[PDB]
Amino acid sequence: EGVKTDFGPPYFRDLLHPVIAKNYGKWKYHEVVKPGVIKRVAESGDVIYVVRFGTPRLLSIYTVRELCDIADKYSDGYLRWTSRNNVEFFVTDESKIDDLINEVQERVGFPCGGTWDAVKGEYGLSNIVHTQGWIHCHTPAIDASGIVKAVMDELYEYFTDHKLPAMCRISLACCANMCGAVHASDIAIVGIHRTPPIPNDEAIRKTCEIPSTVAACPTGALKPDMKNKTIKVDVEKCMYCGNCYTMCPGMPLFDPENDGAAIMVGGKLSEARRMPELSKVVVPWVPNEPPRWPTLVKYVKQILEAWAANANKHERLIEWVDRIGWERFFELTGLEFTQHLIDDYRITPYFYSEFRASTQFKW
Amino acid sequence: EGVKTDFGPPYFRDLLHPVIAKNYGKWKYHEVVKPGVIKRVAESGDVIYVVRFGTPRLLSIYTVRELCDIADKYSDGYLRWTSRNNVEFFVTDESKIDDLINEVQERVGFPCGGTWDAVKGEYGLSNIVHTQGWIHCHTPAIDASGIVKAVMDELYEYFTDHKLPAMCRISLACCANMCGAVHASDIAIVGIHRTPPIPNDEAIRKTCEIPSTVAACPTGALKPDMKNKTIKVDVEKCMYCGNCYTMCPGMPLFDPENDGAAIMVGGKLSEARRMPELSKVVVPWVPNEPPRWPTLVKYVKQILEAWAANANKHERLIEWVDRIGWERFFELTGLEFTQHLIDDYRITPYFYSEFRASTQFKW
Amino acid sequence: SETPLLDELEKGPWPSFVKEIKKTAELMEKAAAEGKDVKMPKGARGLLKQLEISYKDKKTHWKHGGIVSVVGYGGGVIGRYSDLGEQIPEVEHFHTMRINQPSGWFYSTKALRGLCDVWEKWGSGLTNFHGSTGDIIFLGTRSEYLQPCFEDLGNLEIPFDIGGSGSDLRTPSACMGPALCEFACYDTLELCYDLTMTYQDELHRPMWPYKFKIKCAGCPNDCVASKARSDFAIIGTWKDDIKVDQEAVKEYASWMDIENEVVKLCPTGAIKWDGKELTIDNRECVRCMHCINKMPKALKPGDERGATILIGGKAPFVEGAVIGWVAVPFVEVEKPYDEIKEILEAIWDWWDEEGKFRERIGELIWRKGMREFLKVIGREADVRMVKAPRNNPFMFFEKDELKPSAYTEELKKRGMW
Amino acid sequence: SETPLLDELEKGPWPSFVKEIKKTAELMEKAAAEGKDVKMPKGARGLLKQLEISYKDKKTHWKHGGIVSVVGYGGGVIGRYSDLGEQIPEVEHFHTMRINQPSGWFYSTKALRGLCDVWEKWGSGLTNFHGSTGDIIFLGTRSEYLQPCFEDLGNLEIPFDIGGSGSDLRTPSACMGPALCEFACYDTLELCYDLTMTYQDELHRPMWPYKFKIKCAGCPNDCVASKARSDFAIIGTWKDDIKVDQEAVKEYASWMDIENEVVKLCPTGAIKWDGKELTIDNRECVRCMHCINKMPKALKPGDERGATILIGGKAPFVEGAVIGWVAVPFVEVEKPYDEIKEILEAIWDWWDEEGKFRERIGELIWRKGMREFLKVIGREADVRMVKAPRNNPFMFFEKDELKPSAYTEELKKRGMW
Ligand code: SRM
Ligand code: SRM
Ligand code: SRM
Ligand code: SRM
Ligand code: SF4
Ligand code: SF4
Ligand code: SF4
Ligand code: SF4
Ligand code: SF4
Ligand code: SF4
Ligand code: SF4
Ligand code: SF4
Ligand SMILES: O=N[O-]
Repeated sequence: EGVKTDFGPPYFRDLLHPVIAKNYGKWKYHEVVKPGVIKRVAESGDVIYVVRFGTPRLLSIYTVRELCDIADKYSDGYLRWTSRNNVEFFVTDESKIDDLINEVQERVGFPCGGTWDAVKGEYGLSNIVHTQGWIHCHTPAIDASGIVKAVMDELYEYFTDHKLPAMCRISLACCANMCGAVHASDIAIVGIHRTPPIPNDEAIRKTCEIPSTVAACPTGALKPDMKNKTIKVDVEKCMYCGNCYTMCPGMPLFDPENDGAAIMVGGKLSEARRMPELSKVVVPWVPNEPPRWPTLVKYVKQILEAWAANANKHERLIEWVDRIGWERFFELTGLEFTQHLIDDYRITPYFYSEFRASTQFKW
Repeated sequence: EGVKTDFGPPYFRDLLHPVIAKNYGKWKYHEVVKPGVIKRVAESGDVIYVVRFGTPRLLSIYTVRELCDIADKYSDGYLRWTSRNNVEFFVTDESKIDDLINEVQERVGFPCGGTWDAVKGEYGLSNIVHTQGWIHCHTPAIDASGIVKAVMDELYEYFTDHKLPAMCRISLACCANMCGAVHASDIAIVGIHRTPPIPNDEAIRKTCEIPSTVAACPTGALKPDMKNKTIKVDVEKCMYCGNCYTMCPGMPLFDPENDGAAIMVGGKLSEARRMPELSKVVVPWVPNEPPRWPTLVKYVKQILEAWAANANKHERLIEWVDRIGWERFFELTGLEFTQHLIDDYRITPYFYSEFRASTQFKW
Repeated sequence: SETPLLDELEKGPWPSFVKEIKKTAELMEKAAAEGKDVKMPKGARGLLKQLEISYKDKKTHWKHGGIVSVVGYGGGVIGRYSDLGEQIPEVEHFHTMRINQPSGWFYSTKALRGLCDVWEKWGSGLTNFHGSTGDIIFLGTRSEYLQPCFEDLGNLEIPFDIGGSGSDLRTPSACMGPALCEFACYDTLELCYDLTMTYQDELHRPMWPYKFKIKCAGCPNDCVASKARSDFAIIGTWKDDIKVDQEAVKEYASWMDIENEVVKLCPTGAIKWDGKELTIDNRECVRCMHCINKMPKALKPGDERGATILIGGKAPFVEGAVIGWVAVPFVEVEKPYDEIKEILEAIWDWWDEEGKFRERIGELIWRKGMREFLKVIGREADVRMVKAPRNNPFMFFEKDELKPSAYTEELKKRGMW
Repeated sequence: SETPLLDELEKGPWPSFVKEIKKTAELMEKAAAEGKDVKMPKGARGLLKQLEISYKDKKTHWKHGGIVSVVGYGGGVIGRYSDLGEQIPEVEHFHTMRINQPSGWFYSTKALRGLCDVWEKWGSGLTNFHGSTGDIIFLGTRSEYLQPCFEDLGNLEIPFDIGGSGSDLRTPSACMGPALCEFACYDTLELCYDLTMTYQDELHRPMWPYKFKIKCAGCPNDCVASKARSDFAIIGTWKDDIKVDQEAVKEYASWMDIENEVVKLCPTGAIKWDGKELTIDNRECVRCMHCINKMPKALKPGDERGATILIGGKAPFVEGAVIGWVAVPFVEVEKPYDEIKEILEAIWDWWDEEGKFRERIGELIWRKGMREFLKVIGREADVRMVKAPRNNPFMFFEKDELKPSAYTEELKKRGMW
């Protein structure tokens, strides 16, 4: 026989609740009933309630088994995750919705919420997309799971209710690889280094292919040292991206006292009302202070609170700034502008600013 | 004894018409009378009438002498030129306004006009800022004063009256050096090449300074010859900028048949209503056709006539596009979008797009 | 406590990942003590212990990874070794396996339980639902268990294959699309499944200069973040008029401030409401979704549907962060998706041929120019591709666009043509 | 017909340059035969015939220029040789002398006549009024006439000195400002003359890596295109409230559509009119001039005046076309302008010491970054310098901003600090 390979993921259509399978592509409209609860009405007349819960993303298999029992009891043995790692159950009997929410809350400690309603114009904060950090990654400047936990404990009320005037996405990347959506988020936490690499000549020789390590440096900071068959760093040109360490174990630059997070704001992915946008740095650096990261959490909430207090309905962070300007933004958020925030990343081509980075155009 | 040096231009202040001198930096308001005549009222109650004429820029000293004969007759032996190379007269007694207007036509044949009123919102096309072309410059792709005389014949009308809904600057440069306002005009005519230089190995060794020729190339198409002591040109990397030819006489790229103009559009210098903007290529190439350059003149008129026909009062060319988009611009002006118009000029830094190229900001 | 820093993060209202780790350790040790067949009962607790040392030192305790895979694949498992392997031998090896998810993360309890049963036997018991690219993450097992784990996965009643890693096609992912969403402009789940199965070899066996990610969004709201998080973003759109139910708008009009919340917020002024009738100048609409989002009982995407393809989206390294830009204004999305497959295969052949080591497609297009890219995919330059035409006159011309001349004859005579 | 192509450009409503050229040689050759001290009577006709041939050939007939100036000065004379320099012997040399213009191009007739007699004696009679940089262009002369001509300009009752060329301080220019204009936020003309005098050495004797230009605009309308055509654009501005005459507005609003033409066109919604009163919110004013442009009988620039400095304006070679960006948000403009001069000299010391060959200042700042530029001019970073904060986290940090650590001690131990 030989082992089976190249068979792919099980076909989703066979994993769909029968009411979803039946009404596939034949929905009339959705209606956000309450935070965490969305009613979907098919053209057939079928009505399905999709109930959403926040999760820590890292799950115990025993938790998954618990969610399985719950799904068997309330949603006919079917569920899904969302693209922000919330978990959803499908309920046909509206009189059972609350029994479900209470049973999840009680059995696995997951809160109902993470929804928003553009119709009324009232929005929850959903989950934070984040990476592995110290749990599994070899190149992190910050932890991912500890910071998300700390930030969500503080902004918890925003997840369970629809308290914000517009959509706000928060994301975290534990280094400048930015593994997720930090580069296009309303608020983004990004791990950075502040110290250059110290070439370890013996490790570079044994394990590093020099030309491709050299070419990974965005600034030209690295050059080969032919005589000693190694690499030299020009510290004047190094901005601590860590990319040379991804390539080469003989190029570490970690420093637990100077590694930290930058805070970026004003990314947007959707097209609604205004074109997508890359997030922008507004706090250069905050230290790692496990387990609660209070300086970092304090700035994230400061930024979110100032935005929520002055935003009009639908006006996401970048839109708010389109209205008021960066001058008033730094004033209202209590943030200091410094030279760090003046862009100096030279390699990027200006012509990219003239490409249409969006699906908005006229036919 | 030795020649007097380092004495500079004569003091503007003694070269000022008495009425202008006394009332210096103490004006109440201006008020365009009619096209080509601007009324200026001092705070002291005094009234001076500023009257503007087109000049060819190039001027016989005899025309300069004859402009001085008119000047003693109508403006007390006092006159200025404007930043666009028009000539202005300083009339006191306002009956005399018309006689001068007549005499100038009678002598040098210079039309009254080149004005606009923001208040009314009726604007005239003013003179065309241009360069030297075949009259004196040794790296032109097109001729300046000819094309300039050709455009201004077909458009002449717009100069003498106020037939436009917003301000419109036309500018010309005869190579990529781009002298004048050409990178920031509502309509621009920029001489280009389309042909790579064939190096003249004999002239390079004798005249050119190799390393700085190679270093002058914006795309790196140039590489020195080790042998040989010359420069080779990678045809695949050359975009015919003509810069190498500036630094080195042995690098001609002239091809009488494949030299021409690009027409660019949508530039802006002033801050009013919307931020400053660089010009954008909208027609890649039109031939040189001494003596009238009919095809250049056609597209210019046709780009202008279609903006005029559509633009709201004060809506300049770039502001019009803010409104309709580029899809609609190309349709309405009857133009073709080709790959030539997608930017691929690699070296310019994306970060310039994030700098504030404008005085528009809040305190 | 053995973990006084992580114990802090069992406090507070948000569900705690530390409780997830502790529950796994407790129950895996309890299953192994009940004689169940569990190979790594101490895996979870050793992760716990190393995390606590990481919180105290404020640094990673993982080292640079050696290479590891399943028999027959060169991607899908990320080797990981602890620099604390002698102090904590139970995490000397702690590789992740990425498991390809069903399109839109739809499961049945039977499917998930099969995964839990296999992972309990072979691994730490820890998972991510889900990895950012979409995959189920099996977090932490040993080199010897990778193959036998994969064999169990493939033998389940509802079997699961490994996902992508390395310089391959990564696991494609999709928004829920037509399964739940009345805005879907094409079958996102079906297109994702079909691309996944069509390109199994490209996924399982990395061969390319670097990675390539595809993401499927049913409409411009882009709920999978395709334009930022995939090189090839397939974004549902339409070509005809938005569908309007006038009675339903009036229903909204009775309570919603349509003027301030819809009319004034349209990027292009395309939509008007005069108290009795709503109008959409569809020639002026850029299909941003805002009005539909606002009035889903009243407004729908038009009938002539397909997608816009945005190319090049990537994180910063090396040449900077990319939100993908218009490559293909409109393509049809119908099974078996030949036009989309044609575009893909053309790009991947070109890119495999010209790409440098670790160059993403975005960077290659920056390097080669849009003219070469458009020739590769056999499409013509369109104004929708740019936000503005070039701000300089340094244009390349094709030799065949030039008028024949003495100078062009001179270039030919020299072999510069 | 001597010129069957240039001839057909003496036709039409717009005043012909060909008729300007034809007129000159006609009157210079008539002069010479009248015993008048003319040294290049065949000036314009040499030029006329060469121009007719270029129209035929559709190519220039000028070749590269051999270095030729005046004694003591390095710049101000652009050389030029005709490649038909024996067929048309009188265009063997046709050198231009750039002549410094009075600030704001103001003249009395005396001044211009004296200019005319010199050029008719030593030149072709052909001029340019004016050059883009600002100078008067004397057009076409020979090597051994430059020096006598400049002796004569320099012995005129109303004298003119040479302008700048090559790698130096170019001739500064300034809009009419306080001479005729009611928006002028400072005395543009005085500033320009003063600057031109102060730095005569820097203008006449090129020592710099490339050229440096200065233009002075009296208000944000920027009537000298300063931001686009000088490296250092001094643009007039104000800090307090726009002065508003309330009765004056009422007058305007009897006939003028103030709502569409002013209110709805202000870029930040800062200006309000209710039929009764005009209100401006100055915290929200960006000082674009539009509202003042529209109603100069009502609206004035406020009292607290000076200027904004925009750095780096330039044509595209080598790194792209620049409209200057905010370098100094506000600077006072009063004689002898020592605040401006401190800036100018700090930039030049730095630019001379750091710049490459043919590197414009704008390009050095792009190379060295804004932190070094700001340190040089002793100014702090300010949000107003940027349109947006950086779109990536790749920031440099000063070594002194770092927390002391075992790692920093390691860097010091090695000599990497
Ligand atoms: C379930 C989920 C799709 C999936 O396949 O899993 C989803 C589902 C919906 N999205 Fe989404 N979106 C989902 C992630 C996204 C993301 C992707 C992301 O955040 O990484 C965004 C793009 C983010 C961005 O713009 O930066 C996203 C941007 C939107 C937009 C735009 C909001 C805006 O004002 O800009 C709409 C419109 C709306 O608000 O009604 C939207 C609207 C919707 C609607 C209302 C569509 C519909 O007609 O049913 C769905 C219900 C959302 C709600 O709670 O009201 N969906 N949606 C996603 C779950 C996330 C979660 O658990 O929190
Ligand atoms: C005559 C001249 C000044 C000088 O010689 O030093 C001048 C003079 C005035 N300009 Fe100008 N501008 C002059 C060059 C410019 C040019 C600069 C250039 O093209 O080189 C433009 C910038 C072009 C651009 O922005 O691309 C210029 C941008 C303006 C603005 C902007 C208009 C807008 O709506 O965007 C104002 C507004 C207005 O009053 O219309 C203006 C208005 C004015 C005012 C009305 C100021 C005043 O309070 O008196 C002056 C009367 C001119 C008029 O026709 O209304 N002037 N001003 C200029 C020479 C041009 C000519 O003779 O035709
Ligand atoms: C597991 C996952 C993070 C997470 O927990 O969510 C992840 C983790 C890693 N990513 Fe990633 N990336 C993950 C999605 C992403 C995304 C977003 C996406 O795919 O939706 C991006 C941005 C889009 C893109 O790919 O550019 C992303 C951008 C990167 C980068 C930057 C590539 C670039 O062009 O700049 C690195 C660099 C590299 O490839 O060397 C990288 C490489 C890595 C490595 C392989 C580097 C490493 O070994 O240290 C990661 C493994 C850590 C570990 O041991 O688990 N990962 N990574 C995400 C994938 C799991 C899955 O199968 O679903
Ligand atoms: C004289 C003038 C022609 C005209 O009538 O417009 C001129 C013509 C020449 N320019 Fe210029 N530039 C003239 C103003 C400009 C301007 C506009 C301005 O000064 O306001 C620009 C754009 C602003 C700028 O400087 O970037 C301009 C950008 C250039 C370029 C490109 C500069 C760059 O860094 O990209 C070259 C530079 C070079 O090769 O030396 C140049 C150099 C030259 C040379 C010396 C080219 C050469 O190799 O001979 C020109 C000599 C032609 C001649 O014999 O008269 N000229 N040049 C212009 C000034 C008249 C005057 O002296 O008052
Ligand atoms: S963001 Fe960095 S640290 Fe986090 S998983 Fe990705 S690569 Fe590892
Ligand atoms: S850390 Fe980044 S900048 Fe510094 S040397 Fe390595 S790759 Fe280059
Ligand atoms: S643009 Fe070129 S050709 Fe025209 S004057 Fe300037 S340098 Fe000479
Ligand atoms: S013409 Fe321009 S691109 Fe071509 S070689 Fe010369 S400088 Fe380089
Ligand atoms: S992208 Fe469009 S189709 Fe997909 S879930 Fe979001 S709204 Fe629905
Ligand atoms: S979809 Fe967007 S652009 Fe189109 S009408 Fe609705 S709001 Fe306007
Ligand atoms: S810039 Fe201002 S002050 Fe100077 S002329 Fe133009 S409008 Fe008048
Ligand atoms: S000056 Fe400009 S921004 Fe300020 S209020 Fe007037 S129009 Fe508005
Ligand atoms: O696995 N990160 O693309």
